[PDB]
Amino acid sequence: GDWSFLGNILEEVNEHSTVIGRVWLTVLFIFRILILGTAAEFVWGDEQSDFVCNTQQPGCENVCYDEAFPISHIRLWVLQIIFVSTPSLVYVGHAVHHVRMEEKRRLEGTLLRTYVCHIIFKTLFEVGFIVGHYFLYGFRILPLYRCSRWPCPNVVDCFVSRPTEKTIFILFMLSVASVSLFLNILEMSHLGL
Amino acid sequence: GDWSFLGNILEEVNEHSTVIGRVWLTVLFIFRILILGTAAEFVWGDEQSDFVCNTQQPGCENVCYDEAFPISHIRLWVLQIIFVSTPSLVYVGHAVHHVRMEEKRRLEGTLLRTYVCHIIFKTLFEVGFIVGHYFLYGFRILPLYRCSRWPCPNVVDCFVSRPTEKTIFILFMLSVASVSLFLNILEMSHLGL
Amino acid sequence: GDWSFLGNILEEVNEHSTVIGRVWLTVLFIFRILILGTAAEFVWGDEQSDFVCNTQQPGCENVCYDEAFPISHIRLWVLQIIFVSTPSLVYVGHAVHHVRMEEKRRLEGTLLRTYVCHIIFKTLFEVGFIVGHYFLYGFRILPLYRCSRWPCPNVVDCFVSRPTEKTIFILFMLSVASVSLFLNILEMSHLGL
Amino acid sequence: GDWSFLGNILEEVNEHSTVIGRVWLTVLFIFRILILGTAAEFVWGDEQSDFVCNTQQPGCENVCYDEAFPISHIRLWVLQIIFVSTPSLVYVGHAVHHVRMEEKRRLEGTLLRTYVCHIIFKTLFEVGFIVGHYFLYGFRILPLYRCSRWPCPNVVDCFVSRPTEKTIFILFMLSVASVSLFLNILEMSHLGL
Amino acid sequence: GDWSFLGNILEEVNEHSTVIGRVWLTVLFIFRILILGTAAEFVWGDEQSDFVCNTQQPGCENVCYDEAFPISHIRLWVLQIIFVSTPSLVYVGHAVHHVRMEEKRRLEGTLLRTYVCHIIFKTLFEVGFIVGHYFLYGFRILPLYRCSRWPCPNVVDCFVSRPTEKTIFILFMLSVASVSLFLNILEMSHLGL
Amino acid sequence: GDWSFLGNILEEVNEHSTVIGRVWLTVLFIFRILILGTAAEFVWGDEQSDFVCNTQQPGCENVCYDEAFPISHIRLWVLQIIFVSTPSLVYVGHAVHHVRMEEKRRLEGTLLRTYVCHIIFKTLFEVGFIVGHYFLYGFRILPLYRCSRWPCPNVVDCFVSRPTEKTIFILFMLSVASVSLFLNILEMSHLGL
Repeated sequence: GDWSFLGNILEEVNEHSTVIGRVWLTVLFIFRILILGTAAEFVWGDEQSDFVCNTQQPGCENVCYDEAFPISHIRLWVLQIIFVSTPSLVYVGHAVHHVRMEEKRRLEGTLLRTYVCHIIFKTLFEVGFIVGHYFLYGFRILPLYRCSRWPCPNVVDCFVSRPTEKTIFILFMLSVASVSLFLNILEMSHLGL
Repeated sequence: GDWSFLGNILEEVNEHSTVIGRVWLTVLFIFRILILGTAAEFVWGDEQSDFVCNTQQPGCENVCYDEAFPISHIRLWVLQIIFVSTPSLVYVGHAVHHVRMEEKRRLEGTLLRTYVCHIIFKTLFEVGFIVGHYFLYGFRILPLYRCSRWPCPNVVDCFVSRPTEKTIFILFMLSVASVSLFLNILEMSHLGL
Repeated sequence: GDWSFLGNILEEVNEHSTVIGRVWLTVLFIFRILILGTAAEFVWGDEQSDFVCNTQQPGCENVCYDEAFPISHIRLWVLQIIFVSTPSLVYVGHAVHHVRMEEKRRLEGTLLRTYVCHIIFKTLFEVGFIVGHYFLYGFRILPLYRCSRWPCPNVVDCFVSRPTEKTIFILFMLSVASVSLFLNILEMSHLGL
Repeated sequence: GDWSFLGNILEEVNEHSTVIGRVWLTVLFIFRILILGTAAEFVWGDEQSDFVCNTQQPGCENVCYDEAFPISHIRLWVLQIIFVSTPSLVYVGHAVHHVRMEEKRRLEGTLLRTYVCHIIFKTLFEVGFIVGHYFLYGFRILPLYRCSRWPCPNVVDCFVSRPTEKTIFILFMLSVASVSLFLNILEMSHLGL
Repeated sequence: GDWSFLGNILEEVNEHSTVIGRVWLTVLFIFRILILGTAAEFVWGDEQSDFVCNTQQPGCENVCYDEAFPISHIRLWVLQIIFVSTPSLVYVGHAVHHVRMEEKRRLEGTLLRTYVCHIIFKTLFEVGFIVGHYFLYGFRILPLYRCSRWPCPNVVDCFVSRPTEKTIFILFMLSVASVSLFLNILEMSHLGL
Repeated sequence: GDWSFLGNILEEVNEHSTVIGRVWLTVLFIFRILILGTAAEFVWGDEQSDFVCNTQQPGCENVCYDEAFPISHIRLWVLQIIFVSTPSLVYVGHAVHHVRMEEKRRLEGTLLRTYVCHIIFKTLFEVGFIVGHYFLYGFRILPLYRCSRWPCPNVVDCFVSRPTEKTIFILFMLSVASVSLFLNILEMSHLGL
């Protein structure tokens, strides 16, 4: 997809942020969005097309693929990016609002609170998405999925496409998110000092 | 699709709008257009291709898919975006017209009325599209669709692609639209004060 | 497709036009080109691929699809856009020519005539395309097409893809074109006064 | 394909050209490149995929499609555009060369000759491509192609995809090219006066 | 593919080059890259998909297609473009280096040598790629390919997609490369004088 | 994929780097990213679709393709590019930080250390990816892959798509990486002097 607008706003943010914050935005762009667009999206391109179940029951493949993957990982990661970005948008909006107010007439006591809260919310969203991914899928995609969802007769064997590659990228994204967390915590500590 | 032109005009609007209004435009861009383009459009990509009916009647799949999905959700959402955007275009056009008039020779009594009416119309279109979606599809896509449309013999079983993921995104868009409504109402209240 | 160049010229026109004219160009961009690119083109994407005829005669599907859809609606609409845009290009060219002439050495008596004629021609092309669409396809796409074109033996039953959605968008475009006509007529009246 | 670079150069040309010449470049952009990119290329998208021959001889479809369409119309039109554009590039290069020469130290006697010759060559290339198209394909694509090319046993019947639509666009392009010719001739006459 | 970056650098080169050199870069852009992107890449799009062998041996089509086309022509041409472009990059880098050196503190004796060597290397790479193409594929793609590569039993008949069109474009590219050579030689002669 | 953002940052780096460093960035752009996007990605486009195994066991093709290619080469190369680029981002960030610090109030003793370490890390990542590729795949892709992974009965024969072309590009990328190493070493030596 096209991320140009979000990139515009976030680049604008870069100016109004801590050094750790600029590192965080660089990470967001390079190791999440770029990889999604150029590496991961191709990996999941044939997720359902090459999902194959050992049966001749009509509709069994559509229901078994939907059971194994209620939301695809790539879409989960899209949502994750958007939600961890939103607070930064809030903060830069507050900043530009104060700027226009001063013109009509940096991290002051008024902004500081908003900035800290935005770091806090980035952290909360990151942790939430990581936990949700863990419970939904674990962190490994196994090649065999056994499904007993109607209309499938008894339990059928279905086989996932590219399970090892998908696992590699799952773990890669997990690590990127953990790095984001570390950065957020160090930024809170730096402000504290 | 390419939304660049609409984005140009709406970015122009951002200047001539209330703080709540700028939040609303940010929402429009990030949580509706971006998601459509990068997440939802892939979800619905194989909507008809992976729609499968248990029959060997020719033409039964084309007529049963058309019965279940008279308009696809993604196209409904496109139309929604365009129609909720139009009033903002009207208002910014009025603004630039007054600007050129003054040059030849902010929210004044002349504009205020137009602005309030444009908020009102955004609200009406949002509510209308939400209601229309509810009656057309409810808010859950079930995996099994039973169809009795000619040429299908008797009632046939057809199976939808990615029903759970489509449901997730349906609800997501519903929530985004509700947030838009709340923003519009708070903007009317703010003007009232 | 890529409409960037036409958009450049037409944006240039926006300056040299009446307020109604700027509304007309806004409509052209938002409700015709954007929709084509992001909504309609996907609807017609599988027009022939999912066109299915009840026969085992080779070549019957290629000849029956060509009979039902001699020109696809999307291409008809492309041509329509281009032809209703051309006169505006003529007028802005005349304007820039007079500008360069004056530099070497707004709606004057010389331009006024050209402007009125360009409105007239926009109107004629719009009416012509609407009428042509009516005679070629009516304004509803029915699900069943019966074809007796060689090599098909006797009359065969063919089934169209996405007939209801295609009908929705057909009517939508009809309405957009009618709005364009109303705008053109009001612009002629405004000039008359 | 991406025509951006050629568009850059030709837009640069627009300044250094006659009024008829600017009309010609506008035509080139709007009625040839835009249509190719947004209308015609989709029409020919499934040219070979939906080419079907009544046989069960392996390789018969690959050899019969190659016999009927040695070069596809869309690629012929691409080449046409490039070759009718080249002379304009030559002329603008000569112009910028004289400009730099004068700086180191409009249609003069030196340029006039080059300009006239470039018009002449545009005309020659246009006529050549039109004639070549006529002999290669006539100007109508018939639905049935009968092929006797090895490995096909005896004469086989093959059926073309979208013959009527392809015919419509063939004639459209023919008309565009004829308009280009008329423009070139009027430009020569205008210079003559 | 996206050639934007290379285009940036080469456009930068245009300033620092002979008139013949600017012609050469214009050729590179218009008659090699543009054609690849808009004409040739579609021709080779279904190269393997529509490659068909008369056999029911599994794996025979994958091994026979790989034998006939060890590297596809389009990728060969990509590499060719990149390698004939590299020396121009070297030269413009040398130029900007001397510029920065002079600022800290045209074709001089220092640059002249580098320029001549870069022309020489362009020529060598062009000749090498032309010769390599000749030995790898001749200059005509025949419709029938006979393959005896394991697992195929005995010799099997395989049929190429679009052989005549591919031949047309092969010869076209050969001619473009020969024109490049002529330009390089004339540039060396011009410098010599 | 879209590499625009990374390209922005790296172009920014070009200014703050040694001449050898600018050569290295030019290589990165032209011989790694451009080739990936325009040549290699098409080569691997049908990697799994045209992967064929001699069996009628369901799921055997999905598990045998995943065994032969746990990560596809193209994605490996993407990751490689990103990781060899990261240190340059670190260094330019340090540079801009010192710039802003000086404004509030080239290769100095403070920067020199960071620069040398960033060269060192580029080298380490390059060597690591080269070694990892060697152990994962060797440097030749053979046409036949024999797989005994459940559910396949006994050992089955699977046939790779485009093995010779993939081998050519594998070796090409190996050579590009080796050139990068040589450049890094010469840059360390140059600094040492």
